Amino acid sequence: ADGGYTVIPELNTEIMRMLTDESTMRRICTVKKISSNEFKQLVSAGGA
Amino acid sequence: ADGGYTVIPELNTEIMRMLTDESTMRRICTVKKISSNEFKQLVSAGGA
Amino acid sequence: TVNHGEEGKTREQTSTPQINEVSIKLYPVYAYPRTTQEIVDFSDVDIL
Amino acid sequence: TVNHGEEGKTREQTSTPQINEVSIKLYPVYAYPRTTQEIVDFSDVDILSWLTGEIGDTFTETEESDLVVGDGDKKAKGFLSVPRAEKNDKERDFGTLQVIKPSSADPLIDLKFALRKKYRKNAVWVVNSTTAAKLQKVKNANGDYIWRDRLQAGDPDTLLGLPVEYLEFMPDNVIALGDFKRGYYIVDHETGVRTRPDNLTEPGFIKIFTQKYLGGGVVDSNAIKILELPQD
Amino acid sequence: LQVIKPSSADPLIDLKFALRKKYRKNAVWVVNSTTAAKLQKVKNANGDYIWRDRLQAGDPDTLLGLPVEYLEFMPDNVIALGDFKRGYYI
Amino acid sequence: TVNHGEEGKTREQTSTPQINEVSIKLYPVYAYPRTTQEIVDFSDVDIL
Amino acid sequence: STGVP
Repeated sequence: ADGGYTVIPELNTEIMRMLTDESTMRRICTVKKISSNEFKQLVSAGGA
Repeated sequence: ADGGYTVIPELNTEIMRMLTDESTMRRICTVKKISSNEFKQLVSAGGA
Repeated sequence: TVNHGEEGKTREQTSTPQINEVSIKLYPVYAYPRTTQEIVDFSDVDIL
Repeated sequence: TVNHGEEGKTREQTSTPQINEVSIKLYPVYAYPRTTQEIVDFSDVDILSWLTGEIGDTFTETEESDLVVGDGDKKAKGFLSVPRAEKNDKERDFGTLQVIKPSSADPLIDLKFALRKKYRKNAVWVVNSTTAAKLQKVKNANGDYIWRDRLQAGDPDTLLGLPVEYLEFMPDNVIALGDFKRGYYIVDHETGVRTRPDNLTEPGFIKIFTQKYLGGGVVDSNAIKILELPQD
Repeated sequence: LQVIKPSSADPLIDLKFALRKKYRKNAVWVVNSTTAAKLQKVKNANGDYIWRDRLQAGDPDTLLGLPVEYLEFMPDNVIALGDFKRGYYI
Repeated sequence: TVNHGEEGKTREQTSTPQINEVSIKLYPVYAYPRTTQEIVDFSDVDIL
Repeated sequence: STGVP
């Protein structure tokens, strides 16, 4: 009442975002950038 | 939690003074700024 | 308040004035008329 | 959540990210020594400069005390005073910090991996002098010291590859680790510390008033972890 | 002074941490020759001497990172540590 | 000492820091060995 | 700080 409403809480504009896990898979695995729905890698299954 | 903390209430920095009024006494009556404890105005009764 | 102090009297504490909160919250007042594109195109009086 | 769901279907309405708010309240740490004007004049060491330096040292001490174990009653709530839980980051309430309650030097590693991968980069250990002595005293079952290299090297600068720091006002069997840049926000007012020599009210005395509006709160409660070693 | 009275070099660590962090920078150990032997005789529970490297090597340069000095005027079971530049004025 | 003072409560007097005197008295430590002049004269080594 | 030593 007596000058307490006066006190605005200074809220920080820039919200801190949770630090995500550094995009590990696309550093580790091979990444392909295709223009289609499917990527079809032909591999040798052996049996020769 | 769903983006409600972000919204801060914009406190109008000019507090509304409810009891404000232009002093009608100081307007209808004369105001003599003086430097003394007592002010002696001479008010001729008449009789001339 | 004021205590109308005298010449040679200890100046006592006066009551500090109070403040009140008026929490005026904004809300969406809207109208969502679905005009046909036909009228908006077929018109001389600007329907928009 | 990112709903992959059915590819050939109307895409569902995914839940929005949640937000929490930390109410770090400021409270005044103040010193009010009623020095006598006599000593100010009669001393030839500038006793007021010494007094202000002593008040600054005690202000650093009380700042550490509040920001470590400050209960919260009109003082900075230290991260150790904040309620604790043994649950993981996903399970814990945002208010509570994660705590490890063993009953050996194993738990420390658990504590470090209670943090996320990103916090470990800028993570710092906070250890009491008694608890640092205990950690150095925690011996291999062989008996040689596991933390410190030996009795020759000295105090090791890192506990788990992370710069260790010694807080005097921590409990006797409580240690903590976290990215305190994320984990704890000390908040000072723009006025800072405001010294005022009140040599007018009780003349013949110079009351040095000196107060600082200090505040402290656990921001990003996932960036601090606590380890309560056995009381012995 | 603060004295540590224990009931095997845990008391040395407690003694170093009894000093405030600032003192440890310029702190020095003082030991009697008998107490220095009692320190070098402190062993790992599997036998290898904790303080000194081995029997082949000589005396260690520092104790708990701080230089160690020998005062044979100390009693046979008293060890001390501190920033004597601060702690004691000759 | 520093009080964790609050808003309604007044600011009571905090205890000032105490200063201690260290009185390192200089005392004489002396040796007063009475050697005979005979030993001074007759010793092949410089006995003094 | 007072006249006390």
